[PDB]
Amino acid sequence: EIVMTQSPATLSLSSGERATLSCRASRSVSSNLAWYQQKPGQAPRLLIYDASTRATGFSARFAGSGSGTEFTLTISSLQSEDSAIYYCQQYNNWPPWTFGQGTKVEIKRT
Amino acid sequence: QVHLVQSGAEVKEPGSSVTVSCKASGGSFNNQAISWVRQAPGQGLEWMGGIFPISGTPTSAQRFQGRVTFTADESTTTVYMDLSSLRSDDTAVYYCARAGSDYFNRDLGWENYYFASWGQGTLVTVSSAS
Amino acid sequence: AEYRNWSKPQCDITGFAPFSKDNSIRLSAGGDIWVTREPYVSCDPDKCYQFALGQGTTLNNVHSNNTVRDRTPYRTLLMNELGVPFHLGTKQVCIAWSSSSCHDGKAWLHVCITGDDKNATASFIYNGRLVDSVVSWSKEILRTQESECVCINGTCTVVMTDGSASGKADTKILFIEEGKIVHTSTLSGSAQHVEECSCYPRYPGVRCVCRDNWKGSNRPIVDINIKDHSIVSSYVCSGLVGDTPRKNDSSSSSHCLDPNNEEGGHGVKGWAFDDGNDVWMGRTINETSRLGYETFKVIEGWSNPKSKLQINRQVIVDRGNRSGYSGIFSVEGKSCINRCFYVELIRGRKEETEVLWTSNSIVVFCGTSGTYGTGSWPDGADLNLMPI
Amino acid sequence: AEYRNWSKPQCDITGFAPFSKDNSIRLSAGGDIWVTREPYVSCDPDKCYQFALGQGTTLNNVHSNNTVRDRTPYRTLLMNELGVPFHLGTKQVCIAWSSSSCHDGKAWLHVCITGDDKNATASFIYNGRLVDSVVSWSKEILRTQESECVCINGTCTVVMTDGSASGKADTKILFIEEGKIVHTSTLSGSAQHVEECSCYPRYPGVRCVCRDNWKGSNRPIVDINIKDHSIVSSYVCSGLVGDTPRKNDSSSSSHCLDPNNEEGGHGVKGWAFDDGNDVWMGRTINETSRLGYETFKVIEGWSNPKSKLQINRQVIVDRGNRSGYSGIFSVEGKSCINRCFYVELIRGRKEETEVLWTSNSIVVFCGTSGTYGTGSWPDGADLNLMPI
Amino acid sequence: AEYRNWSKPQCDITGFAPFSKDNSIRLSAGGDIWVTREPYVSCDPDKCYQFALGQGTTLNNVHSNNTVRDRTPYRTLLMNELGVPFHLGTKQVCIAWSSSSCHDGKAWLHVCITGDDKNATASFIYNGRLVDSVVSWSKEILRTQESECVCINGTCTVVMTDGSASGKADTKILFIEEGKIVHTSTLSGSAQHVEECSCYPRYPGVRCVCRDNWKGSNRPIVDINIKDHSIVSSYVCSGLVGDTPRKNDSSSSSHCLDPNNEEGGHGVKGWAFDDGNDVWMGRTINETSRLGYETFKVIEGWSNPKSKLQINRQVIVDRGNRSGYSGIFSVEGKSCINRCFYVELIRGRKEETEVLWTSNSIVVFCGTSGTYGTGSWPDGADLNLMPI
Ligand SMILES: *[C@@H]1O[C@H](CO)[C@@H](O[C@@H]2O[C@H](CO)[C@@H](O[C@@H]3O[C@H](CO[C@H]4O[C@H](CO[C@H]5O[C@H](CO)[C@@H](O)[C@H](O)[C@@H]5O)[C@@H](O)[C@H](O[C@H]5O[C@H](CO)[C@@H](O)[C@H](O)[C@@H]5O)[C@@H]4O)[C@@H](O)[C@H](O[C@H]4O[C@H](CO)[C@@H](O)[C@H](O)[C@@H]4O[C@H]4O[C@H](CO)[C@@H](O)[C@H](O)[C@@H]4O)[C@@H]3O)[C@H](O)[C@H]2NC(C)=O)[C@H](O)[C@H]1NC(C)=O
Ligand SMILES: *[C@@H]1O[C@H](CO)[C@@H](O[C@@H]2O[C@H](CO)[C@@H](O[C@@H]3O[C@H](CO[C@H]4O[C@H](CO[C@H]5O[C@H](CO)[C@@H](O)[C@H](O)[C@@H]5O)[C@@H](O)[C@H](O[C@H]5O[C@H](CO)[C@@H](O)[C@H](O)[C@@H]5O)[C@@H]4O)[C@@H](O)[C@H](O[C@H]4O[C@H](CO)[C@@H](O)[C@H](O)[C@@H]4O[C@H]4O[C@H](CO)[C@@H](O)[C@H](O)[C@@H]4O)[C@@H]3O)[C@H](O)[C@H]2NC(C)=O)[C@H](O)[C@H]1NC(C)=O
Ligand SMILES: *[C@@H]1O[C@H](CO)[C@@H](O[C@@H]2O[C@H](CO)[C@@H](O[C@@H]3O[C@H](CO[C@H]4O[C@H](CO[C@H]5O[C@H](CO)[C@@H](O)[C@H](O)[C@@H]5O)[C@@H](O)[C@H](O[C@H]5O[C@H](CO)[C@@H](O)[C@H](O)[C@@H]5O)[C@@H]4O)[C@@H](O)[C@H](O[C@H]4O[C@H](CO)[C@@H](O)[C@H](O)[C@@H]4O[C@H]4O[C@H](CO)[C@@H](O)[C@H](O)[C@@H]4O)[C@@H]3O)[C@H](O)[C@H]2NC(C)=O)[C@H](O)[C@H]1NC(C)=O
Ligand SMILES: *[C@@H]1O[C@H](CO[C@@H]2O[C@@H](C)[C@@H](O)[C@@H](O)[C@@H]2O)[C@@H](O[C@@H]2O[C@H](CO)[C@@H](O[C@@H]3O[C@H](CO)[C@@H](O)[C@H](O)[C@@H]3O)[C@H](O)[C@H]2NC(C)=O)[C@H](O)[C@H]1NC(C)=O
Ligand SMILES: *[C@@H]1O[C@H](CO[C@@H]2O[C@@H](C)[C@@H](O)[C@@H](O)[C@@H]2O)[C@@H](O[C@@H]2O[C@H](CO)[C@@H](O[C@@H]3O[C@H](CO)[C@@H](O)[C@H](O)[C@@H]3O)[C@H](O)[C@H]2NC(C)=O)[C@H](O)[C@H]1NC(C)=O
Ligand SMILES: *[C@@H]1O[C@H](CO)[C@@H](O[C@@H]2O[C@H](CO)[C@@H](O[C@@H]3O[C@H](CO)[C@@H](O)[C@H](O)[C@@H]3O)[C@H](O)[C@H]2NC(C)=O)[C@H](O)[C@H]1NC(C)=O
Ligand SMILES: *[C@@H]1O[C@H](CO)[C@@H](O[C@@H]2O[C@H](CO)[C@@H](O[C@@H]3O[C@H](CO)[C@@H](O)[C@H](O)[C@@H]3O)[C@H](O)[C@H]2NC(C)=O)[C@H](O)[C@H]1NC(C)=O
Ligand SMILES: *[C@@H]1O[C@H](CO)[C@@H](O[C@@H]2O[C@H](CO)[C@@H](O[C@@H]3O[C@H](CO)[C@@H](O)[C@H](O)[C@@H]3O)[C@H](O)[C@H]2NC(C)=O)[C@H](O)[C@H]1NC(C)=O
Ligand SMILES: *[C@@H]1O[C@H](CO)[C@@H](O[C@@H]2O[C@H](CO)[C@@H](O)[C@H](O)[C@H]2NC(C)=O)[C@H](O)[C@H]1NC(C)=O
Ligand SMILES: *[C@@H]1O[C@H](CO)[C@@H](O[C@@H]2O[C@H](CO)[C@@H](O)[C@H](O)[C@H]2NC(C)=O)[C@H](O)[C@H]1NC(C)=O
Ligand SMILES: *[C@@H]1O[C@H](CO)[C@@H](O[C@@H]2O[C@H](CO)[C@@H](O)[C@H](O)[C@H]2NC(C)=O)[C@H](O)[C@H]1NC(C)=O
Ligand SMILES: *[C@@H]1O[C@H](CO)[C@@H](O[C@@H]2O[C@H](CO)[C@@H](O)[C@H](O)[C@H]2NC(C)=O)[C@H](O)[C@H]1NC(C)=O
Ligand SMILES: *[C@@H]1O[C@H](CO)[C@@H](O[C@@H]2O[C@H](CO)[C@@H](O)[C@H](O)[C@H]2NC(C)=O)[C@H](O)[C@H]1NC(C)=O
Ligand SMILES: [Ca+2]
Ligand SMILES: [Ca+2]
Ligand SMILES: [Ca+2]
Repeated sequence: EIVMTQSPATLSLSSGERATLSCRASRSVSSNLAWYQQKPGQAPRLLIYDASTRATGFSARFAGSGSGTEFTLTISSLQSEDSAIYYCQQYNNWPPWTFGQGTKVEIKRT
Repeated sequence: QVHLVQSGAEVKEPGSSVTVSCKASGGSFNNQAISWVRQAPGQGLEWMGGIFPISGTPTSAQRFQGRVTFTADESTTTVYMDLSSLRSDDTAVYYCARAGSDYFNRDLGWENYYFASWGQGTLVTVSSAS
Repeated sequence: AEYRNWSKPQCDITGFAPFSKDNSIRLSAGGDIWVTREPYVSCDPDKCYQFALGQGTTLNNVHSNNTVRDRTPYRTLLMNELGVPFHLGTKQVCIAWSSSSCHDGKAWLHVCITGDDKNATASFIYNGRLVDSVVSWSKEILRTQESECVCINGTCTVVMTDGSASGKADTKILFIEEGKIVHTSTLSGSAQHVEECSCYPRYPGVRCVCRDNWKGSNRPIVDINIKDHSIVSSYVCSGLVGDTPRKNDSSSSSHCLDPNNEEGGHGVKGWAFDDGNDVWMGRTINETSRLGYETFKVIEGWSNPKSKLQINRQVIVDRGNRSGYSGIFSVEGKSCINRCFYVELIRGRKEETEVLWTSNSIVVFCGTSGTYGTGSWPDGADLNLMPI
Repeated sequence: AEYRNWSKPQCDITGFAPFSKDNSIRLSAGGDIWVTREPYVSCDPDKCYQFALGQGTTLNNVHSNNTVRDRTPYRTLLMNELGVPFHLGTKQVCIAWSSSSCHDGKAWLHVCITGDDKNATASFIYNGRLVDSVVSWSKEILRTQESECVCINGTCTVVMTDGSASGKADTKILFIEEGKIVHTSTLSGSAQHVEECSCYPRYPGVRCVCRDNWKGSNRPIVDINIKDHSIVSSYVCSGLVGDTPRKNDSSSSSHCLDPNNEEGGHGVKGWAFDDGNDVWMGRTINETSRLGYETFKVIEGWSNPKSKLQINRQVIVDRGNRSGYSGIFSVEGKSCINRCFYVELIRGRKEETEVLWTSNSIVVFCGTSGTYGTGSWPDGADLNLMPI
Repeated sequence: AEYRNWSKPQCDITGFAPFSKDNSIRLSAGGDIWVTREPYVSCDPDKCYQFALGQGTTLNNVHSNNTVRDRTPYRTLLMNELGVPFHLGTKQVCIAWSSSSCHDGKAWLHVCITGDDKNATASFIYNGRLVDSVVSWSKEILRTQESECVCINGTCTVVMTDGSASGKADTKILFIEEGKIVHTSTLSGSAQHVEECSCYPRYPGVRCVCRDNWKGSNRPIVDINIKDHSIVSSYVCSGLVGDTPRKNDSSSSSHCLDPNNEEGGHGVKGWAFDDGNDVWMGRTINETSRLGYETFKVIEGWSNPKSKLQINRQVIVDRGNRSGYSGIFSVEGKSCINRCFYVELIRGRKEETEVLWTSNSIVVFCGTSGTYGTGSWPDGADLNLMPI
């Protein structure tokens, strides 16, 4: 029912710089939005919930933003371990709990 | 610690059924819903359904509503998921996960249905090969 | 006295005129008033009563916090004459987190549901005493109409559901005589989901319009036969659909037999009734939230699935003010049966975070063959000033 | 039971004796009492009831602020047995910012007005249910008696006005049977403005004394025929005039057919009744403000426009204490019809700025053929001490 | 009207379904509710009433302190329709620190006890007026049933005791007609101590199950003959015993004629009834404190003293929540007599030192021939937050 559109599809930047990811919902989800990180060969991990607050596993370098129909995630001073796929997910009152198609991050080293 | 532990990998022939299970290491099955999410090779995440361990209300995604069933036991502190009428396309990693949600309103529906913790993931593959 | 039969014709309705209002939340800021939700209205042969499911607490009380949950051990069915607010002298008629009531022409029947989510009990109370009981058949939140039942020649009928809200569920129609269950029929026809029905006498049978939480934004219809216990079902044909959420009137569609599959998931309790080929109905003014309330007639909307020709619109609550559940009730006149309706005016949590509680007021309207003007009758309480 | 006919002769009145008092503002300083204005009294065959238009709030409440406006969506008609103050258990009988009520000998009729200023609705509620409705004909504040209606042989009558307060207005007399409107007559005769009439049975007809906001300080009279629906009108002849403001008794004058054109603009609801050629009447003691209240008989004051010969004066409220609206009601005795009256005792804003609210008490008196003494029965509340 | 005779057969009970709950302590945190203990339920031919012994004070009041004592000059018998909480408008029917009530089919009888510990008086009040009185025969705390009396063909019966709680006492059965004492019988048979009996009609006689504070943890039985005033007594045979304290079910025993001498001292008011050779009964879930409440059937438990075969268990209050006194009442149906019971939910001092007061809520259940599920219905008040 509610469709989640995530962009860009792939992102690549060098270490020591800021990175930004975006997500859009086909209807307003009233801040019922979460973000996940999946490292290669492992189960996904919760990064942010209610579009605004970060889980115990992550530090001040990760920030959430937006409300209603458009949302944003920002990573500060990118590092080697950030090379992973990220997905947005809505949870507005009724099933199904649709995920975004995801964004892949790879690091533009020398 | 609380963390979830899943059953081992499986090969099944087409038209067969498969059982996957998930157990809490801490014995702490509070009423927070246990949900099943799958990941096909090189593809995005897909929610399939779930159940509240104590109050026992099950739920299923529309695409799987005829094919999947869920059940739970506080004694074994384990949730069991059965997937029927298997096909090659069902080859995927199946993860159990624990939701932030623990009550359902008849009128207003659910709240905080995001996945806080995940199991190891179980690879299930559907094939005729030995 | 004799049992009711409703064998008079329906009155020539031209629209709806104001009948009553409670002012419960405004009085609560300086008075001892009960916390409630899911109200309804029903009438004996002499006068009308207001019913509500209490939360076992008054509003200015420490027990008023977290009153948002629909099922707890403390909920009871409150009963008062229409217009008397729920003060500390109110009668509690049974233990219940879901219910239905009606008067057969000799005495009141109450259907009361309580217990564990996966093992609930339904109690049948008639003429003041418990006469029968039945247990959850699908072990998944047994529930009923949250509105009046209907009785003809002493036989009352009630719709009950067990099972999932987002998949196939088990719906049964129970036939009751002086509180004793005499028959049971399983749901039949093309309705795929049936919740919170609103029912009205349509002699010789009974007709109900319901909520579809699974796939329809169009409303299901159920017709019940009292002489042979047979059941049939379908959907409201009208191109202008009654559920919330729904698509806008510029793009919405409907089907006489199947769920329209447009914004189908979730819903709200409502009503509609037939007037030859036309349909009278009410709905929230907003398409994606329970804001405002409007009523209108749709030309051929009971038989033509492509019709969008509306007339006789009235605003009851304007688009800036909260609404909630709504339901029909019938009143017998000197020569015809009139149709009337009520609207729940919900205030507080989870939308209004200025307070810790959740509660409601009500407003009531009746069908008129005369003339009428315009207005808006919201709740009117100032949550910024009154107790948290 | 049978319909009322009032066919007994009028009792031999020598003055008025005390009958009841409510003490509402004194009780409000430590209790949950409703905020009200525009009260009135009416009686069924067995006992008397007090009515008032509530402001949808209790007095010690945040919603009691700014209760001065006469029209809001929250106003409802309150009803109690005479002597029981308006506590939280009081019944609300309809939504209304203007009203009238009467009992036909079988059941109550209530006439209730609400909606937008320029498109208001009037609802007719009889034996507990809505029976009829009608819409504003001049689109400028439809209004009625704020006092009891009168019924003979099942046919009730009510006076209704639409249009300007300071110019020509549209007045109609509606004839009602078991809540159904059966006939309508337009105002006729020499009365030029008609507001807030006070009416009494005068078998075989009905007689009403009213307020003229436009040009008269003398009161208009309207006579109503129940058998042929005919209407006639005139003014109270007495040289001692009943409206407020007015000229002093040393310089006031009147005319039997026309407004006297003395301090004509504005007015207050009042009463007067015939006693052969004499007239009994009540008025504020002060000529230019609603202070004190007195009653007296004027010799030949019903037929001689030059008479100023008064007798049998009584003070009801002394000149230092506030008064307000007042109106007549009739009570059937063992062999004659008695006349009784009530007085609204207004307190608070805009005159008394010690508080944020506006509200009233009441006092009630009945005609006696016996003897009586003296006293004063004001409101009695201390606004300097009680809640703001 | 005619006097009650209870000559219908007993209904086929399969267990108990929920009927009512009061929520008194939760409402008390924001409302004016009476302080009470020792409640009971009884019904006239049309509806049921709740009774309790008040402590002459509301809960949020300085007089609520030290409300633990059972005898004071201020205690009165409160009476309301079942479901209406004890608010300030409640009727006090007599002065009493112990009581019993019943309806004979024409009017209420109340038995009220008050006065000095060593010289108390019992007053018999029938149809609203005092008809008879009697004085303490053993000069050591005259006392009665704290539950309903039973009447057949106009003759009511009541059990009364005077003397020691930890030794031999004087127990008498009084026969009453329209409030007049007509006969008295002294206790006979093998029962050695008889306190707080719970009685039920068993046409042509009456049967009572009681508390033994001296030596039994098994309950005494008393059979009363209405036609010849003869008395006989014994004990409940069941190996599963009903008193508190008691030994665990793994080690408890009983005798059909004598006190079992197991944890005999002290006790609690309870009930049991015969169903052929089987017995239905209720008890605290805990063996040494008034925590939780359960009911069950014991196979042959009315005639076989070695039986421990239970079936049809229900939890009413779970083991973590307080209980108290409990007692049976009978309701007449269309073709059979049903059995129903109530449970006192005690809160506050001496166990719960968060508050200065002691008071109770109630819950009520009725026998069903249908089906039922599961749940728990505790008091639910938060003593950590509400007034001390
Ligand atoms: C004081 O109180 C009274 C009582 O409350 C108020 O009166 C009531 O006012 C409402 C206003 O909303 C009316 O409801 C509305 O009715 C119309 C349908 O009726 C009109 O159109 C009819 C069809 O007209 C076409 O066809 C004819 C030939 O048959 C042609 O001649 C025309 O040119 C047109 O092509 C027509 O038959 C009607 O005539 C009748 O009524 C009038 C009086 O109104 C009489 O003079 C006639 O003699 C005759 O009896 C009439 O002209 C609906 O269109 C309305 O719904 C639309 O508007 C809503 C907002 O107003 C909106 O929210 C809806 O979504 C909907 O709008 C959508 O649909 C429209 C088409 O339907 C689109 O054009 C639009 O873009 C959008 O897509 C509504 O149902 C009540 O009927 C009326 N009640 C009574 C009993 O009179 C009065 O307003 C108050 N006054 C004040 C100042 O407060
Ligand atoms: C205890 O309780 C009782 C009961 O409540 C109290 O008694 C009541 O007292 C009031 C006092 O105001 C009376 O009302 C007043 O009545 C007079 C008119 O009556 C007097 O004059 C009559 C006419 O006199 C002329 O004509 C006769 C011949 O017919 C000649 O003989 C005369 O000479 C005159 O020319 C006369 O008929 C009356 O007599 C009767 O009544 C008395 C008792 O009062 C008996 O003794 C007699 O036997 C006989 O039965 C009587 O003398 C009105 O004039 C009063 O109004 C004026 O006064 C008001 C204040 O008092 C004032 O505010 C008004 O504005 C008005 O004043 C104006 O008008 C005057 C002329 O009308 C002007 O002179 C004046 O300047 C001004 O312009 C008032 O209506 C009650 O009738 C009386 N009730 C009863 C039933 O008896 C008693 O007072 C209480 N006791 C105590 C201690 O408090
Ligand atoms: C939803 O709601 C419903 C309705 O409320 C719930 O159902 C109800 O569940 C309670 C559970 O407590 C039942 O009460 C219990 O009944 C049993 C006795 O009955 C059982 O045993 C019978 C005898 O069995 C022996 O003999 C047969 C041969 O005849 C052999 O085959 C056996 O192996 C045994 O040797 C047997 O006849 C009964 O069968 C009948 O009932 C069942 C349904 O229960 C049907 O399927 C059958 O068709 C048939 O009709 C039955 O199997 C008691 O033993 C229970 O008391 C013990 O347990 C308590 C806790 O549960 C405990 O606290 C007590 O102290 C007591 O325990 C002690 O005694 C035991 C032996 O009695 C010892 O083993 C133990 O160690 C200890 O010392 C209790 O009375 C209700 O009857 C049932 N009500 C109805 C109307 O069905 C349902 O549970 C709810 N569901 C959920 C999920 O909440
Ligand atoms: C008010 O009504 C009375 C009649 O009484 C009313 O109706 C009753 C059924 C009851 O409900 C009463 O409680 C109620 O007050 C009218 O009086 C009647 O008027 C008519 C016409 O003038 C008289 O008709 C005559 O009746 C005789 C037989 O009695 C015939 O032979 C004649 O040919 C003719 O029809 C009738 O006698 C008379 N009744 C009485 C008791 O006087 C009254 O006129 C009416 N008044 C108003 C102002 O509406
Ligand atoms: C209770 O009383 C009934 C009678 O009914 C009672 O009194 C009525 C006036 C009403 O107040 C009733 O509401 C109330 O219950 C007794 O029933 C009677 O039992 C006797 C003995 O079995 C029967 O005796 C026979 O009666 C016929 C005449 O009817 C004689 O010819 C015979 O010689 C013989 O005496 C009697 O028929 C019967 N009455 C009825 C109406 O059935 C009942 O015994 C008594 N029970 C108890 C426990 O006190
Ligand atoms: C449905 O129930 C109503 C009652 O609520 C039934 O109405 C009653 O019908 C009978 C037969 O027509 C009426 O009895 C007759 O009345 C006349 C006039 O008073 C009398 O002279 C005759 O001797 C006879 O008693 C009765 O008055 C009427 N009641 C009312 C209030 O109208 C009705 O028959 C039932 N409908 C169906 C379809 O069964
Ligand atoms: C206005 O209503 C009153 C009732 O409130 C009417 O008075 C009643 O009139 C009837 C018919 O004449 C009287 O009935 C008769 O009474 C006598 C004496 O008891 C009796 O012998 C006759 O057989 C018959 O029943 C009735 O008693 C009378 N009621 C009273 C209290 O006097 C009155 O007629 C109506 N007025 C008009 C103008 O119609
Ligand atoms: C106990 O009290 C009840 C009343 O509460 C008594 O029942 C009544 O008994 C009488 C005499 O048997 C019945 O009257 C008869 O009824 C039949 C059938 O309707 C009728 O054909 C006869 O002409 C006669 O009227 C009465 O109906 C009955 N009441 C009810 C409600 O059934 C009963 O007799 C008492 N029991 C004992 C043991 O005395
Ligand atoms: C009624 O619903 C349709 C479908 O959502 C609306 O059409 C869309 O309108 C928005 C702008 O409001 C555009 O961005 C989309 O491109 C439109 N969708 C399509 C498929 O064209 C329509 O605007 C709504 N009508 C009203 C009056 O609100
Ligand atoms: C329908 O109602 C919704 C929800 O009440 C309105 O959406 C809100 O609009 C305001 C601004 O006006 C925003 O601040 C909120 O964030 C919105 N809420 C949500 C949940 O999206 C909407 O404006 C109404 N639309 C119509 C056409 O009536
Ligand atoms: C009654 O009214 C008249 C008219 O207003 C008053 O007469 C005036 O009195 C004042 C003194 O108080 C004079 O200055 C005016 O000249 C008077 N006017 C006229 C036209 O002469 C009179 O005082 C009032 N009398 C009473 C008793 O109230
Ligand atoms: C039932 O009662 C018996 C008798 O008191 C209990 O047996 C005793 O248990 C305690 C421990 O709780 C031991 O220390 C004693 O030595 C036991 N005494 C005897 C005589 O054996 C028994 O444990 C109780 N069982 C249950 C289930 O409550
Ligand atoms: C029976 O009830 C008693 C008394 O209420 C329980 O005793 C309490 O036990 C806990 C530990 O489990 C202690 O911390 C409390 O101090 C005890 N309370 C009192 C007042 O002594 C007992 O646990 C219950 N036992 C069973 C088997 O039901
Ligand atoms: Ca829907
Ligand atoms: Ca004027
Ligand atoms: Ca004992």
